[PDB]
Amino acid sequence: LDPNAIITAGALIGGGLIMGGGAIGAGIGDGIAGNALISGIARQPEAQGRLFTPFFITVGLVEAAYFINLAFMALFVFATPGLQ
Amino acid sequence: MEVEYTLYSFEPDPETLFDALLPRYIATRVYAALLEAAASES
Repeated sequence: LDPNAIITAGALIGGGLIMGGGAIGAGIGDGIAGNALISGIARQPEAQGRLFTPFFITVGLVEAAYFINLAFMALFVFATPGLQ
Repeated sequence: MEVEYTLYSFEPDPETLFDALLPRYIATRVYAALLEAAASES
């Protein structure tokens, strides 16, 4: 029963969990913001230029977290804390 | 009434607004007829 085997198993499980959670969050947030943008453009085409400014803000808040996940996720698998 | 042949935001819904507007349209046309008849009488 090698310890590093358990280390890697736990790290990979945690990384998979973070990646799945980040994917869920990014997908839902992007979909919701896109729904808002599509409805806004449908009501008035002129607003298409304007709505990008707030819409692109929201994605930035959302994607950031997702891209943070990947980052922190990369920490667990590639350089697992506590690994010997 | 016969029918003759950006997107507006109707609230609460187009149908309720139409139903409320039709009687007021008829009253407006009656009032216009009354005014024009009074002018003709004068």
